[PDB]
Amino acid sequence: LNVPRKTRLYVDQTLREREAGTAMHRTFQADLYLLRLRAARAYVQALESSLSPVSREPLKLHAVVQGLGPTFKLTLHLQNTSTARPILGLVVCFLYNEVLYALPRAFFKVPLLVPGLNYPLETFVKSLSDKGISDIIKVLVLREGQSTPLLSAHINMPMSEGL
Amino acid sequence: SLFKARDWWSTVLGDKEEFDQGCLCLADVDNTGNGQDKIIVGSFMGYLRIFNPHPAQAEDLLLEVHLRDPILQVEVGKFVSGTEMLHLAVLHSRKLCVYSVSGTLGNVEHGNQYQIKLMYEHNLQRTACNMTYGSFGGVKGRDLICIQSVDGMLMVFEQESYAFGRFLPGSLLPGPLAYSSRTDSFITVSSCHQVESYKYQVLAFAVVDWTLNIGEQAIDICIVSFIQSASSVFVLGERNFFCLKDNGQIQFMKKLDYSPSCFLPYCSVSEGTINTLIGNHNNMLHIYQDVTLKWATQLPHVPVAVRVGCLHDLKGVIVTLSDDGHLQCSYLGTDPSLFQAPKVESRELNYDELDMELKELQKVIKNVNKDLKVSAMVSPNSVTVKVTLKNRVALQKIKLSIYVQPPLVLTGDQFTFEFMAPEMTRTVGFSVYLKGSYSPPELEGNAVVSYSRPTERNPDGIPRVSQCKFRLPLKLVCLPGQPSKTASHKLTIDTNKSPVSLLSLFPGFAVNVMGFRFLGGSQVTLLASKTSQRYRIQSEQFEDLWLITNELIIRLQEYFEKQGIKDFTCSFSGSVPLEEYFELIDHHFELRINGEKLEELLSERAVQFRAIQRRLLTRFKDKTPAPLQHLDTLLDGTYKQVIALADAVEENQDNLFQSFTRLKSATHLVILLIGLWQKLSADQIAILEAAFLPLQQDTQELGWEETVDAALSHLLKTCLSKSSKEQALNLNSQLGIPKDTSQLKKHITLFCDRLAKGGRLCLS
Amino acid sequence: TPRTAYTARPIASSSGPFINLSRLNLAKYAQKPKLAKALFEYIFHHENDVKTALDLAALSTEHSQYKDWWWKVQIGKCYYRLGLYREAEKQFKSALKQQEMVDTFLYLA
Amino acid sequence: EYHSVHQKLSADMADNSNLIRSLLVQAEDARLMRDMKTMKNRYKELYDLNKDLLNGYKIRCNNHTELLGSLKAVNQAIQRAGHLRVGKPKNQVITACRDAIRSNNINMLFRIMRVG
Repeated sequence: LNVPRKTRLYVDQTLREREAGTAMHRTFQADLYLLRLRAARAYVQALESSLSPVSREPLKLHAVVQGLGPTFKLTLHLQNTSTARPILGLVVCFLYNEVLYALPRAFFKVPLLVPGLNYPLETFVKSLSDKGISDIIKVLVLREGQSTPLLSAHINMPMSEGL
Repeated sequence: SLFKARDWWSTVLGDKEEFDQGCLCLADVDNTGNGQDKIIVGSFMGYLRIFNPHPAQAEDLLLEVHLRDPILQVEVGKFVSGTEMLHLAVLHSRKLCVYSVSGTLGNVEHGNQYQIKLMYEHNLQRTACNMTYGSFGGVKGRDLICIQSVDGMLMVFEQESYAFGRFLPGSLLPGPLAYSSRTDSFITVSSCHQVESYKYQVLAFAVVDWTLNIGEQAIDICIVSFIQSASSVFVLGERNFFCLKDNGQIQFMKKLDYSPSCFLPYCSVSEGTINTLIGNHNNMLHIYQDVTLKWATQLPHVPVAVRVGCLHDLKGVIVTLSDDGHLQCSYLGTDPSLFQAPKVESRELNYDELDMELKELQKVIKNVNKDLKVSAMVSPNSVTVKVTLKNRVALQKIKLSIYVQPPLVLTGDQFTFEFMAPEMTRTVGFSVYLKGSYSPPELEGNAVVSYSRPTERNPDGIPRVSQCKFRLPLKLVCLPGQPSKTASHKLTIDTNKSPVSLLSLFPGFAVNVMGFRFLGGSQVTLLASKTSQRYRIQSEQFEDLWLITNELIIRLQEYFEKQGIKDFTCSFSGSVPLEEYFELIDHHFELRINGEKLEELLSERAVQFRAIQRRLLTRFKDKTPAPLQHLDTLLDGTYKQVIALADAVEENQDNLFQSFTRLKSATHLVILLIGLWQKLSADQIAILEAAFLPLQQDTQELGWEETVDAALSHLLKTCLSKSSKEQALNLNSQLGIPKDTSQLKKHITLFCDRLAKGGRLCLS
Repeated sequence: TPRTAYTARPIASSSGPFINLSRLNLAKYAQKPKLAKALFEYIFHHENDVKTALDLAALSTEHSQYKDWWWKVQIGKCYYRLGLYREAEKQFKSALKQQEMVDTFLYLA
Repeated sequence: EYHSVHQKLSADMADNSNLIRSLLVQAEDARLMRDMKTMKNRYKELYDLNKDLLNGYKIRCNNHTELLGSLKAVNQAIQRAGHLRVGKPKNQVITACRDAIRSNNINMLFRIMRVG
């Protein structure tokens, strides 16, 4: 068989574990407690800013960028993830730096999202800076009666390769 | 501690002073004769300091004298004409000074003083750069000094006075100078990458003994001679590390991957080899056996002019001196230390506060799993709209945009507001006007603000979005025109009231039979009733009916509201059109299919162009001449085809956009007539508006046909069907461009049918 | 595909001022090798002007009668990033014949 | 002189070919994303670069033909100098003549073909 081999490192490590197992157990439990703390912290901060592209109220969105050159094709793949329930009133709003990117329609309604179909909703981003400047673009999907985004996404726009 | 340079007597050496190479010297300037060396450091700030370190402490610093002019390349050698005792040489930019550190003792550790006597000096005409010292020729018991110049010249002093001075042939930036005794040669590295050796007696007679073109210019050159078996000359460039023979060729070389700053081939171990140690600009020392790394250490600072010496009974202590002012004697750290978490029984995890915070955060998590006012006002007159927004809390990064429709054009789109104090109003004003021929699907427009709330959790602000929609008037797109008696098609709206004078419903257009002409030529006729109670809308274009029908119903509602009466209908009992509506769909889909064909043809044309272009590039890269074989003609033909196809695709895109707008108007009218033809409430009308009006622009991945077809198939699947066989056979939904529009039309007719029998829409 | 799925950096279609390159006569700086070497390094690694760099390197190599491996290696690098590989392998081989160096070996590699 | 001119033209044409490859890729991207205006712009740029490159191609081809003629003239000169001598005194000249070209000692070269 291909049963692995173990070197001096393994027996020294097992001897350390056999002689100092209690301290390892205690410190790993402390580290796990601190990790749960920090993960809950970051999860709550994300819920606050609503920066999760995956978040009752079922949705899933991710934005793909395609193309070099001053004009990029930005396609938002959006999807309703539910057994059988459509989502009527939703709308997408883009947040960009109006001095670097020229978005024609930075806000538009989305079609009735049928559960199970990936809707590609695309736009044409265009770099305006004569010098190569890469700035982030935010996308917020939100209801039409609410003001807090249902979910969000980020895209680091690549360099322009302009003229 | 492994691979660190563990600390010995260490110090900082002034107030933002600056040193260089040659500064750090390490010998017996005290002439004790016991072997223990003494550190000597002189900056070009002025201070010359000499130390006898012991393993911080006060009495370590022997002396800290200050000379007026800067100090370059302190050295320790037999620089006096008479005796064989070591003297200390200080080279100022335009000065040479030999000294003598004489230490007299008192009856206490700190009662001993040290006197430096000016043995002699030398005024330097040229500006000195660096120097070397050695027994030039075959002299013994003497240490002559060859100083360089910043402008190439090298001047030699025979330990007493100005012996001579010769210019270096062809040098601009002076490099490192050294003197080899086994060959009696001055070796330098000129600006033009040439390591050059000159025989001494050759320069004394003024040429090049030999040269070697290394790949770069060298930072240092250290001829080491404690081995009389096989002599070698070390040259440290700024990218490589050479060890050259005595004839002039590379004995070996190392291609360093870091940036060296200093090196010192110290005492060797094996037979023939020479241990050396080099200092990165990455704060490390490397210890090679002439090519092969034997050890490496993390230094605290960027080493400049390292040395190795016996300091207080410990042989081979490494003395480093940074250029900022640090200095440190050190010994290698050879202690592999267990990687293990520290046992600190005293330090415990505070479970109380941590559990409080975790309970708070987990409460937020398990809870979530179960500020600005905008207003728009349109002027009564290219109508000027004014949007006022007012905040309650202080807001930041506000962006206000306006979206009306494709045909309507705004004189201003985006407006950016920065931070605003609470209870502050902001007004913007833009102008909207029709630009084109076809009338927009609806006159309503939207205006959206995206702002941010700065919070403690996210000082940058959580982003929020709020919108308001204004309603534009017919006076922007229409005009009163002549009416016609008959048109291609017409519809009716039968209210349960009296026929109202069209002058009262539409006062802007000055009988009970009115005619309208939109900017674009198209005309609509509105006929009130005399015997019946129904209004008739007629035109040749099904699109044209929508705007006038919507406005008629809205004005009827408003007027009959002003009269205070509460019961009012717009029944339209009859036949939903479904046939002049399908022709627009078919026109749209024919344009879509034509576009796909044009694009798949453009693909082939582009492939041809690329192939011919690659052929031509191959003919270009080739040296030999050859007939073009009319490849350029094929390229021109293909280019013409590509341009023609590109123009065709552009025109098809424009036609498709016009057809899409007209189809949007038609489907608006059809949803209106379905919501009237049956007593549809606001919920089902909203469902229909969501299903039939999905997007305002076709794209090469999602179009109107597939989207409305999926929506209608689903609406019939979950609400209006009870047989599973049809649910799985006909009522399926996909998002790919169809090959025919028959399924969409079948589903629309079936929707109207199953609504007629008494069906009702839902969501779940 | 993602822009950084075939390279460590996102892919690209093609792979005041101290001195204006259009003002100096490279035929006169080529006579002075001490100036020519640093000037070529400037043109090549700072300004990234492969054509003027190659002009300077050609004039310099003809001034040295084709006897210094460094100018051969530099011309080979100019070629290699112009696209001409065989015309660069020629110079790298001719530089290896002059004097073996790790640089030329890695360049031929 | 012909050698130097050929080298200059080769470097220039290589630069333009790299531009054309980038343009081809850049042009393709516009077509994919259905941005017809920038696609037409890329193709106009490609047309102009192709015309410049064809002009340079004509120039380089004429220069290369002249250089090949000059090389054949040099070699025919060597062969006509050696051909004038019978037996071993022939071979020598040839060798010397080549060793007089690799060193550009044109006067000594002519002395080899003058007396031998």
